[PDB]
Amino acid sequence: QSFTSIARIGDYILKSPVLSKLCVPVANQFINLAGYKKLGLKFDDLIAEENPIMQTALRRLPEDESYARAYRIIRAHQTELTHHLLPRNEWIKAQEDVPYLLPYILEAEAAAKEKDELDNIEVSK
Amino acid sequence: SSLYKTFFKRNAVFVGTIFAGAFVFQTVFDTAITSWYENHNKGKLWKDVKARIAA
Amino acid sequence: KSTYRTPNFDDVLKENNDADKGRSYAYFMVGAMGLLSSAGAKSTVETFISSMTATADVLAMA
Amino acid sequence: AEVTQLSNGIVVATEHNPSAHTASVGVVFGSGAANENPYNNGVSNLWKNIFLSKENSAVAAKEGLALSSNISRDFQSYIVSSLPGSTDKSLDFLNQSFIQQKANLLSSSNFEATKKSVLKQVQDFEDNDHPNRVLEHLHSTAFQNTPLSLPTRGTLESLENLVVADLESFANNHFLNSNAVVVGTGNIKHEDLVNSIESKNLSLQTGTKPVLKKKAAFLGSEVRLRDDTLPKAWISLAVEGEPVNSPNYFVAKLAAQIFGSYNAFEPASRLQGIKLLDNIQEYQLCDNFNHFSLSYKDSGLWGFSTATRNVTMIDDLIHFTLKQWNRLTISVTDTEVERAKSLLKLQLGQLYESGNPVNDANLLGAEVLIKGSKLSLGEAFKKIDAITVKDVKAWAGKRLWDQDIAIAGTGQIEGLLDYMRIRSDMSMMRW
Amino acid sequence: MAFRKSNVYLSLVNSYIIDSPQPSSINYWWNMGSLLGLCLVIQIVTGIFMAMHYSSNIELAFSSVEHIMRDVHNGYILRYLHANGASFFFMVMFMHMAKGLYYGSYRSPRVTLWNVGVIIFILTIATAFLGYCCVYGQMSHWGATVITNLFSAIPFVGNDIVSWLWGGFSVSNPTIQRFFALHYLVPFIIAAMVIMHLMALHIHGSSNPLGITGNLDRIPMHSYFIFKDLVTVFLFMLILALFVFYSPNTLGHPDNYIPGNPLVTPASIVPEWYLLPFYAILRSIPDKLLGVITMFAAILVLLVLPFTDRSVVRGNTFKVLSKFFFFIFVFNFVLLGQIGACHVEVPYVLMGQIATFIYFAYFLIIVPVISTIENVLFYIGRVNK
Ligand SMILES: CCCCCCCCCCC(=O)OC[C@H](COP(=O)(O)OC[C@H](O)COP(=O)(O)OC[C@@H](COC(=O)CC)OC(=O)CCC)OC(=O)CCC
Ligand SMILES: CCCCCCCCCCCCCCCCCC(=O)OC[C@H](COP(=O)(O)OCCN)OC(=O)CCCCCCCCCCCCC
Ligand code: HEM
Ligand code: HEM
Ligand SMILES: CCCCCCCCCCCCCCC(=O)O[C@H](COC(=O)CCCCCCCCCCCC)COP(=O)(O)O
Ligand SMILES: CCCCCCCCCCCCCCC(=O)O[C@H](COC(=O)CCCCCCCCCCCC)COP(=O)(O)O
Ligand SMILES: CCCCCCCCCCCCCCCCCC(=O)O[C@H](COC(=O)CCCCCC)COP(=O)(O)OCCN
Ligand SMILES: CCCCCCCCCCCCCC(=O)O[C@H](COC(=O)CCCCCCCCCCC)COP(=O)(O)O
Ligand SMILES: C/C=C(C)/C=C/C=C/[C@H](OC)[C@@H](C)[C@@H](OC)[C@@H](C)CCc1oc2c(O)c(OC)cc(OC)c2c(=O)c1C
Ligand SMILES: CCCCCCCCCCCO[C@@H]1O[C@H](CO)[C@@H](O[C@H]2O[C@H](CO)[C@@H](O)[C@H](O)[C@H]2O)[C@H](O)[C@H]1O
Repeated sequence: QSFTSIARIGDYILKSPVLSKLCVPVANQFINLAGYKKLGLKFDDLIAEENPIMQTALRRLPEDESYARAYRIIRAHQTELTHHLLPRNEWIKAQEDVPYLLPYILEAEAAAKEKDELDNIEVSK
Repeated sequence: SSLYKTFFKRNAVFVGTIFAGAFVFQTVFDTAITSWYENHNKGKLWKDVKARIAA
Repeated sequence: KSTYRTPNFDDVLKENNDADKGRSYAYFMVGAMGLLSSAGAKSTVETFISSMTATADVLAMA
Repeated sequence: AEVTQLSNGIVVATEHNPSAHTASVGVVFGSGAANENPYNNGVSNLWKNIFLSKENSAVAAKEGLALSSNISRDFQSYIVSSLPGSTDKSLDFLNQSFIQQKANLLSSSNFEATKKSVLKQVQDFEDNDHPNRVLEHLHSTAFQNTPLSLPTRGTLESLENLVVADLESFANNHFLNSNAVVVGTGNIKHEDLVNSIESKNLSLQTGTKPVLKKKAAFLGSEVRLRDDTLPKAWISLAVEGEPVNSPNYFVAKLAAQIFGSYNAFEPASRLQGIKLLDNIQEYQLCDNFNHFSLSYKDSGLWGFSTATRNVTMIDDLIHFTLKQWNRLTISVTDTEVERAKSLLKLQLGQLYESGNPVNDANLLGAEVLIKGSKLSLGEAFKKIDAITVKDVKAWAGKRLWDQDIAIAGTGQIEGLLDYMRIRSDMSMMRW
Repeated sequence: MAFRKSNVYLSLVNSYIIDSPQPSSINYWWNMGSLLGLCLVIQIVTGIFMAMHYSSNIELAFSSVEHIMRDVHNGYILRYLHANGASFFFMVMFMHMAKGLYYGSYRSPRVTLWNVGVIIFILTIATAFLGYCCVYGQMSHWGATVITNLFSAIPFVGNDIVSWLWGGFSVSNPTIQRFFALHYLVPFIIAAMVIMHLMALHIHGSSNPLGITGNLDRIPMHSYFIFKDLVTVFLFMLILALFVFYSPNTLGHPDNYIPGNPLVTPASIVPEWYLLPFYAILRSIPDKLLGVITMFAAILVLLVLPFTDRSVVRGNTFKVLSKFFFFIFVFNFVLLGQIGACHVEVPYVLMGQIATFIYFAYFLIIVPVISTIENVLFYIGRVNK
């Protein structure tokens, strides 16, 4: 599933007071149960990267955040291999669980979509 | 050769026509060989001996 | 010698009779080879396949 | 593009251009490097250079005239440029260089100096201009033992064997009224020129005809100039194309526009709507490529040229390119054809609607020598629009699909597979 | 460079077993592959040595297995190792496959790895079938009979294929002799397929329990994993030994201790345990043709997973809904097996039909629906607007 699609559905719900009051709480619960923050990872660190869109995005990510991502990943594999969790003071907090890569992903997705449309445009003489 | 070009017009023969030709050949060739072989041994075959010595 | 002067190939080059002489002969040969190989393969596969069908000693309908 | 033509012995051709500021007058002969033989090859190039010799140029400079000369395969040109009013001084110069100073240009001191210069010219070209050198060898092998095989600049071997006599021999056989068209481009009027010419008379070797020979032929072949010390691999590959003024002249040029030209280093070039670009950019198969549809009197060449530093993946470069060509026969899309129509028009426009008069002179002269008149851009655009997908497929099935090719290349070409492998890619398997 | 890297043969050993960069965090579930390699070797070695005292003739088959049990020195060890080994082979392959399901191992770029695996599963089941027939007990005869007849469901040529497979009018001498010939063949094809499996595994390396790139922290195969695998090698051997010497027949069927009889199908007939779920699936469809199709589709549907999983992350580790349904699936699979072991009776029939639907719905409905929902949940649970 494309992030454009995920965002479209997600924004729609997030803008709707009725749906938003109903879903978001369930989603917050889901993310806490997911437990990746206890491993010190942000959600965007979990996205499978073995595809062109993600490679483009990870290429464009600024140097400093890229080094930061690398650390969270390495630290996580180590924690996971020891079968422990990180001390609470190292858990990613909700405020920190920011969609840092998402904008780069959406940008890459839009460019590929346009390129696909332009590659298959029909002409009306 | 014009005899070839009339059927294939400068193209090579396609698999479909190849497989199709193999099926025809397989039957035509078998009949030809069997007839020649049987005719060459006329008299020695059981059929031949069965007609004469009607047993 | 100038590389622009191609050496003599007249001993193998056919004259301006029929340009598809080489082609037609080539395609007929390859077609016949393909044709015969297919018949061969088909009969080879059928030879092995049939060796698995009921043997002469078990076809007895008592 | 106003078609103005008149005959009274000499065939005069002009083309008025309101916006110009300058004018160009000259003579175009219907003979070129193709009208030569292996031994006098380079004679035309030689004539071009003596016409541009310092001596004959200093004369034209004082009169406020600039000199131009172009040696092609089916023709040659000698053009004089000046201001819109000095058109008469131009004619005095042509009348001089081909009737008066005919001997002054062929003096021992001048000939030897010119011969030494073109000798050094052609050598630097064969040593350094790899893409054109290879394109030249494409013609050499594709049309071997036929007229179109001789390089326009001539060869070193034949060049150093040329003497003053050869120039004259050629000149007497080719610089003739029946094989000539006086051209006038820029802002000069038809009558203004026709009267300035009619002023003078005489003839000087008139009523003659150029010699005849053997008919040009395409031979599926290749020539490999491997040089491992060069940094790239330059190659040109093509099939028998369309001769000038052929029913498929435009379809062939349109077909070449579909695959176009590319330059890996230029951002916009990387974005062109060319399918082939999806396949070659990943592993960067080449630094550049350019498709062409070369047309001559008896034949033509349709194919492409390319340069690459990717010496280990040349087979993929060639494979993907020829694989795209197959598409013209079986699956070229409507929108590919439409994109080519637009881009073709634009290119023909930039060629014929150039601001430069010397270009128009060469275009005008060459065209009237063959079809008697110059092709109007408006009629070309209509023929281009009339082209359909069916037209393209029919053309490729004849000229491209499973047809012999001509190959030429130099440099690090170890990775360029044998003829038969390349040749096999001219078609696809099917049921 | 080191001889292990420069030598044409050793460099292969080095790249796959020594310097191979493993994700630092792969857990014990990643030990199942090395275990399947051990199984194949165990199966082949024991089979060959038994092959030396076996007779495929339908009249000497059963007694020759009895001859291996009684007269061959350590023969009963060879047979129990082979027989129980086959069972362990399937329990380990089921865990290996389940590991794949749970951690999204089937996802790109490992699709080919997964597909070749599905090929291996099919060959392994066919091999096991052929081997069981060679014993020529009651279960062997009727199993050969039922399974070959599976092909009679093919329209038109169906019955000819079956006569061709049998080589006669019914499962008989020519059937057992070719089945033993084929039983000997396939293990070598599986090995060939295993090599292809490893070739696909090698270009992408193994995945890990986190489902993210392992590129930032790899540790060599040699020592770390060579010794970690040894741990499971010994536990596998210990447990197989417990069954082989102390409970060698609890995983089999007593009916296979009775020589095959062409005139009597035992009322107590039951397929080998590892085939029970597929058996239950087929038994749920009240139509001959549709029954075999659905059963075969039960294996082939494993091929659709790379496309039905819409998740933007690989693996179930951080997904509550996916984790819950993964276990529903696993337990549904065990129930399908238990249903298979029961008779075609009222409560059981409907349960099987329901469990069969749950099995297919997991791949075709639940996975794509739940994954799509989780994608959105991860999004709205943090992004503000
Ligand atoms: C009938 C036929 C059966 C044949 C199959 C036989 C082989 C079975 C394989 C078992 C398996 O794959 O289970 C894997 C899970 C995952 O575990 P994990 O997250 O990676 O481990 C963290 C470790 O404690 C790290 O700890 P460790 O330092 O490596 O030592 C671990 C432990 C390993 O024990 C084993 O043999 C593994 C099963 O050694 C001990 O302390 C045991 C002392 C008695 O291990 C479990 O949770 C087991 C429950 C399913
Ligand atoms: C054709 C298709 C065939 C496929 C069918 C499936 C095969 C049959 C199933 C046989 C056993 C397979 C069990 C499931 C496979 C292993 C599952 C797994 O990988 O679990 C990992 C999980 C916890 O690991 P995590 O990495 O997610 O922990 C988070 C750390 N931050 O670990 C856990 O949650 C604990 C594991 C609990 C296992 C209990 C299994 C129950 C199996 C019944 C046994 C059958 C005997 C009758
Ligand atoms: C004879 C049987 C088989 C052998 C020897 C075998 C062996 C292996 C080995 C050595 C590995 C690497 C370590 C591991 O993850 O365990 C592996 C990985 C894998 N195999 Fe198999 N395999 C077999 C059958 C299968 C089957 C039947 C499937 C799938 C239907 C399968 C799917 C996979 C996948 C997806 C991986 C990658 C797991 C990951 O890295 O996440 N294999 N296999
Ligand atoms: C992937 C490997 C193999 C598997 C899964 C497998 C499986 C089986 C199974 C399930 C049986 C019946 C077990 C019983 O209840 O007695 C069997 C029997 C047999 N297998 Fe294999 N087998 C394998 C490889 C081999 C090989 C390579 C050979 C041949 C060299 C072989 C020879 C035999 C023999 C002789 C029998 C009859 C004796 C017996 O009943 O154990 N097997 N096999
Ligand atoms: C285990 C090894 C034993 C055998 C080694 C011998 C190697 C020969 C393999 C022959 C494969 C030919 C493929 C050619 C191809 O694909 O080119 C295709 C053309 O194929 C054909 O024209 C059909 C040839 C049909 C005859 C093939 C012989 C039949 C097989 C006989 C049994 C051999 C064991 C590419 O053609 P193109 O060059 O025009 O693009
Ligand atoms: C098809 C796959 C089947 C089996 C897969 C399992 C993979 C593990 C193989 C074990 C080889 C260990 C060699 C260690 C080595 O060379 O390091 C040597 C050290 O070896 C030792 O100390 C020997 C310990 C005893 C090894 C136990 C034998 C295992 C029993 C075999 C059962 C497997 C069927 C390098 O040692 P160093 O690094 O300290 O200098
Ligand atoms: C199903 C098989 C799939 C095929 C994959 C093959 C992988 C082989 C795995 C096992 C490797 C173990 C044996 C390798 C032997 C290493 C020594 C060696 O290569 O020394 C060789 C000489 O070997 C021989 O003479 C006989 C080799 C017979 C091998 C018998 C099995 C030295 O070769 P060297 O690399 O030094 O050559 C230098 C260039 N002049
Ligand atoms: C793949 C192993 C088989 C290789 C055998 C080749 C040795 C030559 C003797 C062939 C005799 C066996 C068949 C026979 O008796 O048929 C005979 C005809 O044989 C031929 O034409 C053989 C030519 C070989 C062509 C095969 C190409 C390779 C087959 C690959 C299959 C995928 C008789 O035919 P028939 O039963 O009458 O229809
Ligand atoms: C020459 C080679 C041949 C013919 C290979 C054939 C391969 C076939 C399939 O493997 C791919 C097949 C083994 C596989 O189906 C996918 C299994 C799950 C079949 C499951 C199976 O087992 C039974 C069994 O074991 C029995 O024992 C006494 C009895 C049985 O009914 C009474 C069955 C049965 O009703 C079924 C469906
Ligand atoms: C392993 C034993 C099995 C043996 C079975 C034998 C298989 C025979 C296949 C024979 C022919 O297969 C056929 O080959 C010819 C080339 O020869 C292909 O032709 C292709 O190449 C030719 C040659 O440049 C082109 O003229 C043609 O337009 C093009 O389609 C044709 O599309 C394909 O269908």
